[PDB]
Amino acid sequence: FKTKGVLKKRCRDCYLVKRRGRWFIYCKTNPKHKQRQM
Amino acid sequence: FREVVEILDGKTTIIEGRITETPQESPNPPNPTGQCPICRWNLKHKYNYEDVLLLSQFIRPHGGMLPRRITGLCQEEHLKIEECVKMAHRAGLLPNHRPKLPEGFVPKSKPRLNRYLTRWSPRSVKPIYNKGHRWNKVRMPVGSPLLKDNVSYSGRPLLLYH
Amino acid sequence: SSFSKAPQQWATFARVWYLLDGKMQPPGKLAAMASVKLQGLHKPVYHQLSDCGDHVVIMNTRHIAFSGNKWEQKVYSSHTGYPGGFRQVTAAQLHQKDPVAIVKLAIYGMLPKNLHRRTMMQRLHLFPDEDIPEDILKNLVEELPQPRKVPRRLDEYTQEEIEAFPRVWSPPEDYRL
Amino acid sequence: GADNFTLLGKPLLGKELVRVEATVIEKTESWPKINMKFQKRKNYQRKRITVNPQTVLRINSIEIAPCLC
Amino acid sequence: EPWPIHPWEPGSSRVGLIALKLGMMPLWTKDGQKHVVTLLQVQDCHVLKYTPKENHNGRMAALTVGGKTVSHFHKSASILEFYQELGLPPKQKVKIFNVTENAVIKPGTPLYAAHFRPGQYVDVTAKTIGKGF
Amino acid sequence: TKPIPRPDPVHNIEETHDLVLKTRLEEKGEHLEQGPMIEQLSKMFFTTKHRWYPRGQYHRRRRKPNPPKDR
Amino acid sequence: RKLIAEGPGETVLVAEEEAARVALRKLFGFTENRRPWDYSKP
Amino acid sequence: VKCTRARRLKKRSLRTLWINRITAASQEHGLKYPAFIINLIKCQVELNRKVLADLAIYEPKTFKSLAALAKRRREEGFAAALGDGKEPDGIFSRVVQHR
RNA sequence: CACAAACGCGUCUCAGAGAUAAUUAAUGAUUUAAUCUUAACCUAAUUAACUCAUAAUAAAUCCAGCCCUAGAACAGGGCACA
Ligand code: FES
Ligand SMILES: [K+]
Ligand SMILES: [Mg+2]
Ligand SMILES: [Mg+2]
Ligand SMILES: [Mg+2]
Ligand SMILES: [Mg+2]
Ligand SMILES: [Zn+2]
Repeated sequence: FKTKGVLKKRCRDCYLVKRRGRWFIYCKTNPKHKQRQM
Repeated sequence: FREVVEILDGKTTIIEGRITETPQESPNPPNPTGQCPICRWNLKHKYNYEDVLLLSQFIRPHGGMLPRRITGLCQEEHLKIEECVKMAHRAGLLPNHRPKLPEGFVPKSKPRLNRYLTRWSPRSVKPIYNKGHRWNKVRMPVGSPLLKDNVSYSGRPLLLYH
Repeated sequence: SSFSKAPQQWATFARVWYLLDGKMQPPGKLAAMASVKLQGLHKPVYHQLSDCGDHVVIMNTRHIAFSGNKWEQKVYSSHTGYPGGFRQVTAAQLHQKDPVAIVKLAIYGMLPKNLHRRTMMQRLHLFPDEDIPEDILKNLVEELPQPRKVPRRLDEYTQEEIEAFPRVWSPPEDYRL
Repeated sequence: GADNFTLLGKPLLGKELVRVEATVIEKTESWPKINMKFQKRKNYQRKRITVNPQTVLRINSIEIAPCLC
Repeated sequence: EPWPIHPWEPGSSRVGLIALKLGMMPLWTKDGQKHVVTLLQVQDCHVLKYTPKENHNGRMAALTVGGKTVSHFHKSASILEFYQELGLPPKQKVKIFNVTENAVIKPGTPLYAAHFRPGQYVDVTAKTIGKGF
Repeated sequence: TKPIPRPDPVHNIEETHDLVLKTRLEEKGEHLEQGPMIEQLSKMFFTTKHRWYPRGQYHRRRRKPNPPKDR
Repeated sequence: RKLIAEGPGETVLVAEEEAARVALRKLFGFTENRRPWDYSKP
Repeated sequence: VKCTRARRLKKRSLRTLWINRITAASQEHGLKYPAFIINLIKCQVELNRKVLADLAIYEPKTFKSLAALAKRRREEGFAAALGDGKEPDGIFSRVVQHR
């Protein structure tokens, strides 16, 4: 993951999802796109 | 209402849909010229999470909520109804709208803690270890801001954060 | 009342036992009325110097209903004194260990902070469930009303009520629930 | 009022309805009361003794007339 | 006329003893290693009184065991009177043992060092050597 | 109203030890130490234990022997 | 089945005697609500 | 110095004590203190809090009537607001002016 | 190690259950797809604290004197056969 402030989609396959009270950027093709709102 | 039946009869699978008779809307609404069902019956700003008889007509048999397209509710009211259903389930009401799982009911757990007006979910809130003094106080939310427009007979504003 | 001097004073300053149910009642609203009875703020003969005070018996304290998400957010903290002895316990954890700790602490913080607080806390009787010794039961006088009206679940509504409430909308016949 | 009835005024009862009589007993002076004002590190002290005249009354009888509309 | 004896069950606890520490001896095993053993002697051991489960802890019953015999002339009136009813000489030290309901022993039953079989692991509780201030 | 519970200590108040010897008014007493005595009284009157201890000569002497009485 | 007096007390026996005390005061016309003694000039 | 300051506070403390007694005796009849006072003044009954406390303790029957009077007056005030406002003043709400 | 003891460099012993954070997975609705869910029910893999099972303590009211591996004083354990 990568703890960041603002979430942006690096590729078109990234999908937003709200889990545990925070928004997570989960990506299937590229695991390096995983981002976590602080 | 329509239901799907799947039958296995000797390596042959048959899938068919059957139509079940559906209850209809009541004949005379007080406000026939309304658009959305909530404001058609003068229920605008007059329901809360306690009103099970209202929230039980916009939910699926397994606890889910029907889409806004089918019901016809306005966007402003649909979010309020959605919030109330979430609060109703956490409050312990609506016991017959849970999915049936015979294997999971036997291993009982810690007794359920009674709660109501829970804005968030039980598994997504962290303890407030450092509350703070009065000039910077971390207030525990109660209820939802979407229900701050409800009629107040007392006249005092509802205390959402306490 | 034409009573004699001795029995007249005894009747005026009598002690009265109250019963207060706690089935799905917030501890704060349970403590607000319990605090008044312990101090004697309901007697028109009230005075701090006088020892006026009434016993309060609270039953079903395991079924209290904290409003909102306070079961996981509110924390009760204490220090044992020794270094590294600062313990913070969540509201859910404390109620799981000591059933009557939540109600007792709420009342213990609402009474006046003088030295009479220790004296008037001894008159408070707490029980996790409806298991009260016969001695305490024979002392009761009246039961205080519940401060919060308990809402009823869907299965508790009678069929007459279900038919009485109008059907707001007419779902289409072809939709699958 | 009495045991079985009570009369309210708006805001006073008429003189023809209830008569109250009192008798003066003692016309004395109160005990010496002390009034002192003090301010820190400014050398300001004011001590004065007040003797307030007092009067003691004895209420003898209270009568209610039977005239009531 | 002893109390009835029940068969062993899982999770059951037995009754300990009160013994006297004699000294130490060296002991050797068949692999050549050397071990030091402490000689504990049971002089006079008798169960004194039995406490019901709900009056001691609420989970396990309590069995009382006395120590070695001491003189009557240096004990309290209540202590001497208590032993007179049982019919035993006064004991030095008295300890409380937590025993399950299936291993209760009638008070006054003597106990011997054969209560422990070799190969078992046991605990020891006693006041250590006091070195003062 | 409920009937008067007249014979509640019916046998406790008047108990005959035997029909051959006169009844004995032997009030057995233990005279517990100051420790166990206070905790027995505090539990009896539903109070604390700090007020049952006596006080020093200074506080005892300064109490007014003849307090004013009204009525 | 008509109430004429009522009295408190520490115990039932003491309270019952006080109930008779109140009954006698009402019967003898010597209650605490009685008309105050007249002292006006005859 | 403490004697004079406490003398000033003596009047405040006794006033606070009376309000607690009035509230205690008013809650016994199911009426809060704020409703018991304003709805009694509207009846032109000028009784200070000192004598109301005494009536609460030594006059249980009379204090009930005053509490009954306040509740009746309060229920009349809500009736006028609920109506069009053109309702004639209530039988207990009529104002009598001495002149 | 010139006391009958103290001492290390010598010898002995050292533990079960619950519970979690990030994170991972199942079922599934708002959005009849999908989707670990500040959506519900049930359920799974999972840091350390922490809590507890459990173990220790346990007899009200002989006590002058002497002894003691008990001890500053005060207390405590012995003084029937020794
Ligand atoms: S359109 Fe009126 S409330 Fe929905
Ligand atoms: K989603
Ligand atoms: Mg030593
Ligand atoms: Mg799906
Ligand atoms: Mg423990
Ligand atoms: Mg000794
Ligand atoms: Zn991506």
